[PDB]
Amino acid sequence: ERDGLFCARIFGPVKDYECLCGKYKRLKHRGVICEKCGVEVTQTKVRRER
Amino acid sequence: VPLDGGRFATSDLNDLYRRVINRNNRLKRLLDLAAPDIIVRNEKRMLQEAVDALLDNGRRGRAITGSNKRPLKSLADMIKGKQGRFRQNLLGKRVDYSGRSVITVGPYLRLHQCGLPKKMALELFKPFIYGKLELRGLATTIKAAKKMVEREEAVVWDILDEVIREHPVLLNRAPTLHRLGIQAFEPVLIEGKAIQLHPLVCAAYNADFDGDQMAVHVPLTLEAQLEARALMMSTNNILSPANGEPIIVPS
Amino acid sequence: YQDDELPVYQGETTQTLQDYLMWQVELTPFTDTDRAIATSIVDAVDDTGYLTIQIEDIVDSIGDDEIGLEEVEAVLKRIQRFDPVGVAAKDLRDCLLIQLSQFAKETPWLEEARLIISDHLDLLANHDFRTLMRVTRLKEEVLKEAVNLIQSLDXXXXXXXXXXXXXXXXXXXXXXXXXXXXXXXXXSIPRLKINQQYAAMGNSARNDADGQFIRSNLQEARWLIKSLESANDTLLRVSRCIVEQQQAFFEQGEEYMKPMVLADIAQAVEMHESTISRVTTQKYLHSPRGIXXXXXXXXXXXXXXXXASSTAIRALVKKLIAAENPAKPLSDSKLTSMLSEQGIMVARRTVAKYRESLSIPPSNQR
Amino acid sequence: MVYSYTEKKRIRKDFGKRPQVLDVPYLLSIQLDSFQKFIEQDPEGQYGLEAAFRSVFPIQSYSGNSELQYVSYRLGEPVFDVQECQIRGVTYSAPLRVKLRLVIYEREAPEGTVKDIKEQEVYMGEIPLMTDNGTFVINGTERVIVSQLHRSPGVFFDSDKGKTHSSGKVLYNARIIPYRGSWLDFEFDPKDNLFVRIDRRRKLPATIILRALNYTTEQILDLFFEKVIFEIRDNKLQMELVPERLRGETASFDIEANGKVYVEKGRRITARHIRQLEKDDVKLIEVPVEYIAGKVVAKDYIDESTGELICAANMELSLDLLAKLSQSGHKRIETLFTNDLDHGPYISETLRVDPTNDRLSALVEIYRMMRPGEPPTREAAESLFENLFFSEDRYDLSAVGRMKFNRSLLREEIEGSGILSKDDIIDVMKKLIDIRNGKGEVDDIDHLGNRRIRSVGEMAENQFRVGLVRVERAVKERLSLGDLDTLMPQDMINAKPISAAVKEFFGSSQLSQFMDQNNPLSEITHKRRISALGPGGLTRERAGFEVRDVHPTHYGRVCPIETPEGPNIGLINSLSVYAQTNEYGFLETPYRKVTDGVVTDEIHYLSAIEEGNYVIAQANSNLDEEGHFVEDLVTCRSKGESSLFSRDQVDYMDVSTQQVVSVGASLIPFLEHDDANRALMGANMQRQAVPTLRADKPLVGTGMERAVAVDSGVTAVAKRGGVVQYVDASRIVIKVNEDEMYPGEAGIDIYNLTKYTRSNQNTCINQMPCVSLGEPVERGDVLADGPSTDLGELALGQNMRVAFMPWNGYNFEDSILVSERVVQEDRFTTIHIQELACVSRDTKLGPEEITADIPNVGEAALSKLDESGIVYIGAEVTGGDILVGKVTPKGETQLTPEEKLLRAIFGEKASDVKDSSLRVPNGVSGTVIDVQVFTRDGVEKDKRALEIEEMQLKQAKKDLSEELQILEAGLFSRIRAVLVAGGVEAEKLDKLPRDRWLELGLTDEEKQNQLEQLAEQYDELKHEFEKKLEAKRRKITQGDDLAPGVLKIVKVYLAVKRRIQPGDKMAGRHGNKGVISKINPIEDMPYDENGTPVDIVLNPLGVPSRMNIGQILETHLGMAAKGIGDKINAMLKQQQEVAKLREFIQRAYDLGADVRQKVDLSTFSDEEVMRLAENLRKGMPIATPVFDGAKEAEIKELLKLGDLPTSGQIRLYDGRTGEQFERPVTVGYMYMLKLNHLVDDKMHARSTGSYSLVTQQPLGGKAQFGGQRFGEMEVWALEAYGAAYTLQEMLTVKSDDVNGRTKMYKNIVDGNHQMEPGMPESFNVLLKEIRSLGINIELED
RNA sequence: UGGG
Repeated sequence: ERDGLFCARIFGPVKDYECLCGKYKRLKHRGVICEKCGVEVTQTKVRRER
Repeated sequence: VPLDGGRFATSDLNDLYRRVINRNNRLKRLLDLAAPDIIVRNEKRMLQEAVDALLDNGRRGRAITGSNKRPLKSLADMIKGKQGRFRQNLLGKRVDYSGRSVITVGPYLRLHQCGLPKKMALELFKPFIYGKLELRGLATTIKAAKKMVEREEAVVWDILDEVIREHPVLLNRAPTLHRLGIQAFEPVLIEGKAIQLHPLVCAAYNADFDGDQMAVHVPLTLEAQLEARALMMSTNNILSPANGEPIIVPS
Repeated sequence: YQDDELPVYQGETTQTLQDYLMWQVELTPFTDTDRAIATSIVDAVDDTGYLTIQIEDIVDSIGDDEIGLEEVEAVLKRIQRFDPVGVAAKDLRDCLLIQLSQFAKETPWLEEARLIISDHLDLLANHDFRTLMRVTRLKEEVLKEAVNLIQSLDXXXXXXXXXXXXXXXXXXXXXXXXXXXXXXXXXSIPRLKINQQYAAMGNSARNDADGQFIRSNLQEARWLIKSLESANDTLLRVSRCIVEQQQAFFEQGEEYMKPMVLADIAQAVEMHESTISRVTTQKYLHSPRGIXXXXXXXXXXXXXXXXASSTAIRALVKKLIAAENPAKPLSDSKLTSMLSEQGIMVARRTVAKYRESLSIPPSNQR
Repeated sequence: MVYSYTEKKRIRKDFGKRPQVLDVPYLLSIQLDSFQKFIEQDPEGQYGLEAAFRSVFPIQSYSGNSELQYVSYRLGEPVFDVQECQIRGVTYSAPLRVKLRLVIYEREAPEGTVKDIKEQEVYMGEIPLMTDNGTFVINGTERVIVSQLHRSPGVFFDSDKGKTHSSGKVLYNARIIPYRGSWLDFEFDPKDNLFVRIDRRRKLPATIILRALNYTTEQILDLFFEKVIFEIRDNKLQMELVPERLRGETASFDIEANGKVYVEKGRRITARHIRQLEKDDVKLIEVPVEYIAGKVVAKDYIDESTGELICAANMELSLDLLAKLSQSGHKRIETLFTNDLDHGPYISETLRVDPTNDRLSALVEIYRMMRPGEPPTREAAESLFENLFFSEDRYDLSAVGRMKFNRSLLREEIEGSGILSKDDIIDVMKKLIDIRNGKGEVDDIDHLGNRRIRSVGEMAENQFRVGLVRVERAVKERLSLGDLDTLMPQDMINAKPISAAVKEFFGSSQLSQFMDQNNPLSEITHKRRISALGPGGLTRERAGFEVRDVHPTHYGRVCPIETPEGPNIGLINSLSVYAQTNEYGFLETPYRKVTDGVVTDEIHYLSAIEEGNYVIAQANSNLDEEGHFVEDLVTCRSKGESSLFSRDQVDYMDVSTQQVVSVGASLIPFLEHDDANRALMGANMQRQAVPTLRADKPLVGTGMERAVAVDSGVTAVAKRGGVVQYVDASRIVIKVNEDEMYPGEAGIDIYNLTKYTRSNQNTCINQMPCVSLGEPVERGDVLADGPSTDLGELALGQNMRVAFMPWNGYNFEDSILVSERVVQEDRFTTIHIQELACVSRDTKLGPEEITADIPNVGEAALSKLDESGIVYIGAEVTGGDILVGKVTPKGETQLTPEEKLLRAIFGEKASDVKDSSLRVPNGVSGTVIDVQVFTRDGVEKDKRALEIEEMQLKQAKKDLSEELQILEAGLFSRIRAVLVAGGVEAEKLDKLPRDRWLELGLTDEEKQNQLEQLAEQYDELKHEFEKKLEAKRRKITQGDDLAPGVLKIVKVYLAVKRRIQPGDKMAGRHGNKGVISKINPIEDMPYDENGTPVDIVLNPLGVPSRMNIGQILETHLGMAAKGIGDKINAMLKQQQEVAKLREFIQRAYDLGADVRQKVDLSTFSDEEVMRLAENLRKGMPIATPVFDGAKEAEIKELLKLGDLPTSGQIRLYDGRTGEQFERPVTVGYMYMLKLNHLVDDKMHARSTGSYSLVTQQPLGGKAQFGGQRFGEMEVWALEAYGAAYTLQEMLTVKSDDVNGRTKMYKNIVDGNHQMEPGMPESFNVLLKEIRSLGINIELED
């Protein structure tokens, strides 16, 4: 859930390079902010870093 | 780590965050409400016990779970392992390529050699096997060599004989006290499910044969082979660095 | 040897293993940019591994700066062979073309037919051969070993998968019929919530501190107990009340279904629609039929005064088009007229889409 | 005599030398006895269901005037038997019927009821049943519960050892512990004041706890002390004399008695003057004034003129007070003795500690002093006083508390109320002070007389009571607002706390675990065990020092031998063979009464307290014909010691010598010749033995094996024996004799033997017929033999020919060498059975069908699968082959032409279904045994499930039709008799079907009686057997209960054969466990002059160190054992006459002196001599009792009967060089054992396995591929060598480096052998875990 | 529960 523990947006994306609400799936989109949330693409290993 | 039987499983330390944030949202929602001082003091005490219980579990309130009871665990006990560094760090790592077999004793296999089970082989040496299969041109893709190893062709046994020849393998026992409890020996392939150890060296391990198991490690790279051959070879060092009286002396 | 509470520990789940192609490329002896290009290729691989995006979209998304497509193409064809007999390349032709290259490289009538069948006319020969037998010049059953060899050719990937997540329902809510009444008895019921409160009550007086802790240990604990036991009792009572209301209101055994406005079921208990409709989302129902407390609450006016919504119609429509077309009617309007003969007032225009929907062969069955 | 119908086949030789008075009992009885105590109708209120019923009932709501009266109880018949309920995986239980009625009192009328309602009870709970073998079957498990050991409730006087403050002061405390409720403790502080500890709370004086009992200070001092009479009036100032109470004294002035001198100043205090003045009678005499200043007033005396008083008690006086108390007019003032020699001042300091002499006050300070919470409202003090202190429900001493409580106080009555009275704790205080006064002894904690055991019956009664009270709490609330409730004893009782309480206790607990299926002896010693753990319990670590030591009261009750070594030492024990349990829960041991100079044959069971006072004779002692003792001085034991006594000073006799050894260590011959600890290991290693194909009789033995095997319940015990009819592997039937029969229904005995079946340890069990045909059976027979059993005798291992030497240094330390002959003969081979399960469940996408083979799999794996994707019976599954296929649908496919084209070429499923199947794991190879698949009711079974129904129906019909066939057999016999009685057509009468139409009308009386009766019997037995067959057929096929989410369950069994190999890990029963270094061929084994090679060779080096003389004696006695059998075999090779063989057998069994074995030949006529000879061809089963053994003279003589060399040594030759070895060699036959530990599962050698998601480390477990462990001391050692890189690669790259894995492996595949170290992830974990805290740590650049 |  948004604004919660291990939430999307902050702490990093949950699965691969995919983003919430089906936008900017993979690859060529790197630096960006998603439409609905501040979700950005990451290798998903940042979960330990944040 | 959700389980199919128990749906989503929650760790014991996770509930502390939702508890402190819960009482914090109660104190914040009730704060601006302009209420009497007794209730907000009670809220400060509950939040104090919540944060204090989150940081240090021991002493104080020692909060108990309903289902599993127990003191659970806090950040103080979750540092590493036992609240030392021992379990998950500081020689708490499991490495790789380890032991797990019984030891036997033959009256052969010169003191620098030990019998290595051929079934125990073909596994620890898989990287070398793939290396020489790709080197000698008998295969192309890595999956093909993997199928060749899974099918255990006769050529793989000869190449494996080329691998194990001078490649050292170090032995160690479970309750190692002095340093001679771990040494490095030259393997020689033997037919059987156990390992044949030199009898005279057994006195250095202070063990007997009831069927005791053992620990085995395979040095990688290069310099490790020089540190095993130049130091941990039992042929290299005899006199124990305690008495000065020799050891491995027959009995 | 049970070790008291048992391990019950975080455990660090080791499964993962969604795609090993990264570990495969990590061992490939590339030079410099071939590794980055390979990582760009493996990211676009779909879970099925059949048709992945577009070849031009990759190169356009690389930020080329020279590095023409002749390289990345050889990287494609290069990885496809090291792949488990193949990956991606799309086109639906390249899968069967690569699967047959390294498989055998001989048998009676393998490559001779396989090159033409794979190249062209495949989709034309998928339905039936017929006149195509005169195009391929083959005589009678000579192609039986060929197509028979293609059948075993087969999704190209999905061999590893290793997806343990099967997603099971398990218990949830249950109903029973007996003594002339098919009424659910709420057949779950761990009683842990009930038991825990009873058990936790014992726990409050068990501190054994001598500090008393009446102010914090005793009142707060009691409050938490009231708070969790009361919440669990209210949730179980609401789920049982909604399960009984949906149970009695509609009967599964009777043929067809009765549409329920969210409001009628919400008006029975006089509760707001959002509260009940939200409770009916993730909560299922288990009876001795099928395997959800959501499909049994479908609401529709059925567009007729004589009778039920769409579930009855949808099941019925598939039961109609199920056995029909003795010849080759391939007709939706005739099914709309036969359905209109029963007084359902079917439009017959949008009827086909509903009928077509959910695996129905229509209207492509023509 | 000496028949048993088994023993006539093979006779054992016993050395005897001492008689046995009493036979070995059933030996499991006490276990069953507990169960027999739980279910029974007892009007007296003995422990069971009736005790809990009368305890909780009657129940009534508060101020509702509604009562419930329970009457007895009843139990129903189980729905299944043991076999079928064990196969279906359902728990084995029985319904519970307990009747209770509802009574509604009259409204607003005294002692009246408007109506009463007595109706049938509602079904509640399920109570399991203990099987005849002694196991509780739940969820298809054995579930054997171990008895508990603890301390009995009562008063314990403890000296605490007197070390507390290091000043060397003794402190005597005591603990009164009830059966339930709060525990009460009394303690002394070094301050010499009495203190009370209640439920481990803060220490309070003994005066504040007694003040709530309404004893005034004058009543406290007058009650708890003896005051001496003293009166000072008219200046006389005289006191009473206390010659007996006053011994030592200090005289500061001359004391004259009645004008005559009595004790001069400074006179001797010795008993001379005390007796001189004690002989004369002296009245009260005057004393000086200085003696009053030391005295303390006892009671409270007030002046008669005014009302004020001076203090209370424990306050001295002064010379100025004598004017006030003397002017007040008090003639006599009673003062306490004020003399310290044996006694002393006490309780006075405790009176000085607290101000509160009143019940209300002291109630307030005890209330608020106990509970930290809300202060007393004056209601809470009384409610906690009456509730926490003596009360009906909370405080119950019952039989053990009241009996031991009255016994510790030397009270005559052995019974009383369940609560303590006011004078009880006062008596405990008086004797408690008496212990400090120097009189009395301190009871030991380790003393077994105060240490009591509990069983499954009392614990299950306790849990059932807790559940019944838990329901009783909920029942009281619903009766208040219920008013008139129709059919009240129906919905007013919920069975969830009952079935959940007893099902939770039997299901999960630390005293209820799986039974060990390997060997019968592990079952018997598993059912009989003593543990200090349990609910009261002693957990571990703590309380483990003196308690672990042996105490003289453990002599004839628990076996000192058997116990585990490292963790559990001093805790787990085993009962004696003849030990039993009293009704009160105390252990006793039998003895033999001795009257005058003869020893009476009657036995008397004595407890520890009973045997402590009397004298018991030594085990081994001589005897005469009349029972008189040969030697005057006889070794005996009086109290905790041993010494010689006169022949007339011994009260009892030790009877048998084996009372000190349990059943497991009773199979060790020559126990005196082995060390105590090594025998402790030998009794432990023999319990892990794995059964084999063929059990061979031990040549050296005891004779306890018979009772162990027949009492273990593993074999088939024949009841009401008779002439055997039909025999077969899976079935044996016996026709009962006409002597013992039940009238009506006839019937014969049927026996279904248990075939190969999976174990808990994966082993197998089997039974084979011991009889052939046409021979009768006597009650108490053995029809079949279970695993490791031969003709009713228990053989758990196999004998071998032992040679003692080194052979070319191949035997080193404890190791062992084996010949190939053992491998070729198939000896030491075992079979394991593994259960494989596959589940089919209904998911969110709909049901998961099992059918239509497997998709995306060639016909290679499809040829082995059929019958909806299951393997055939008898197929061999090797590798990763799929045993059962399964399909799980996935419906997420939607649209686009690629789906249609994908379905064009292939169709059907078109890869919309996953391939997940059973997927047999690797490392397992074997064939299939049984298909256990269970199905669901109304799921339309089909598949192969009909075949097993046809098999079970065909079997039930086949074995069911036999008894009926006997029914119309005898019926047609009687009808034949009545038709032959008159108008007999002979064979023609039997030629006509349908009883020849009942022979027309015949005689009128038979037409109206005999014919209609015969037809009535034919139709009655016909329709009756058809009805029973139809009900049985309806019983065979039934829908199996299962979870609402699961659809169908598949289960298939596998079998694996395991043969001896260098993995080895064998053992003996003497404590010797070796391993196999090498397997030599027959040619390389040493051979004797006859060319017979030795089977097994051992190293003599371990004999002197381990101090085992029973090994060698077993080898020589094995030589003398098998040599005779070789003589009989050699005589039978020549087909010698019955006379000579009879003389040699009779001359063989009658040898030796005494041995009290009167069995002899010239009794059995003709055959059965050749049968026993053919049985003993292999060897002779010589049986040696534990404490009565053989001697060197008997071994040398019995050995010389076999023409063997007396020294027990024979020359041997080498198998390779052929040269003769210098000096002789000892050869023998020793009983050899195999152990469950094998190298098959102990070898792993992990290369690259799966990795954990946390810390990026591998796992530790086998199968799931553990990487073993690399510890701290190993890093210490590698630092002792000084190798940085060898450890460096193991600390980072091989474990915690993510990039070191892939990059290192890539460098190894290419052959670069480069390190390239990397940063560990676990250190980063520690970093973040510290960052969560307010502490900051950061790296530097 | 069990092995060193």
